[PDB]
Amino acid sequence: GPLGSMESYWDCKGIPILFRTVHAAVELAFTSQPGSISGYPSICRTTPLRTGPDERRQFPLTDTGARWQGGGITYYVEATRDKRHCEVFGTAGGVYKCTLVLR
Repeated sequence: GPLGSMESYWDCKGIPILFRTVHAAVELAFTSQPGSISGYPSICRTTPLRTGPDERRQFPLTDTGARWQGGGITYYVEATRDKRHCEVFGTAGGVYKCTLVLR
């Protein structure tokens, strides 16, 4: 394939979740009605902000770059529409925040 250096990614217990994957998942989350993609996206309303509503959606991610196809959930993103908030989590062993590795 084409030569490329590593892009920014989230390290989820050793598995890299690429920025392009996360971006695509947020785009799908915000172009899909809540719950419609096999239960997702869901709405995170648990962090009211001093600046008012800023709708945050939760949506599954995959390690493959393929869009999630409705099955198990090992990784997920919580983000606003323009990704100004964007965090990635895993579920293995209990929910944990993945580590952003900037490249």
